[PDB]
Amino acid sequence: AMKGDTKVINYLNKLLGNELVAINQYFLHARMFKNWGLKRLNDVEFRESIDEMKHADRYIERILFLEGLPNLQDLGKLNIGEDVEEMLRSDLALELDGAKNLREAIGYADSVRDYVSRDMMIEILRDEEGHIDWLETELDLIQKMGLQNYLQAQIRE
Amino acid sequence: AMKGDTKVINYLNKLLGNELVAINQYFLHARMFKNWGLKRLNDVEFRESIDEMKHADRYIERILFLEGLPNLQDLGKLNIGEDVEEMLRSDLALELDGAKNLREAIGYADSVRDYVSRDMMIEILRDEEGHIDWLETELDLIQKMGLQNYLQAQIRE
Repeated sequence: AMKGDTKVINYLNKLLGNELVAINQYFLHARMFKNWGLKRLNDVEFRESIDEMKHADRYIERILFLEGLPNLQDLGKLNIGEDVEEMLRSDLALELDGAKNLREAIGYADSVRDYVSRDMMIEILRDEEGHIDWLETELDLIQKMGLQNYLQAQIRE
Repeated sequence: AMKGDTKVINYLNKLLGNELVAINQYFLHARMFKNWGLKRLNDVEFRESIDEMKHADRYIERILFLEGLPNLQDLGKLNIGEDVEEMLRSDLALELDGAKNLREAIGYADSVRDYVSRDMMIEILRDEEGHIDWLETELDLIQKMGLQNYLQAQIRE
């Protein structure tokens, strides 16, 4: 029960939009990875899709508590990618943009004394930094090994 | 193991796009309905979101069997709606457009002898016609009763 800040609700709606795109893209990627027998990549991206659902659930709760409603910006084109490196690099691009939006919203919420929205978003950001770190590390390995040597190292004994 | 028809894969990718939008929109709607204490509407839309996930899983399997990859058209703006009638009417709009695309793809797949893709899509269409019928029936009741009388009839004894 409270009427929240207009711009904070706007940020929460932009962020919930990001979650929906990420849930969609990790879903598709996970399934492609499983098809190619890349078990680890499927397991982690499927796991992080669950994190993203949780984030979207938190955003929706908060928007509704602030007496707003879910209302979304255009969610755009998903750049799925055609090979494993392109897939991961496109996930990293979403995550980096999403983290930038989240830091902007944290700063703003903090500035106008919406500390509960701020703190929710801080917890979500810690999760997103984990999502970024995984992707960066895997893409670093693809650079060091070469893509095909990297894919071969995914094959289980 | 087979290289499928280019246009059939294109249809499967357009249809998988529709599933992703529908999964997103039913997700958000379900949560809004639950917040307003509309248990039946939440339960059914949450249930149909599961059907849509299954449809997207079938599309992805088939695209990958046909040696294609998931590759998506712009998924656009979700028109969430601001009241229950607008929400349902926007779901109906997605469903009607999605069914039109599916009948087009069925006709095409049939015409070029891709009977396995055709038959998969026929099963999905039967599900979509059930999704349409629910929405139509509820919107008919909102017209007959008036929205507020309809919402009041959702309140459980």
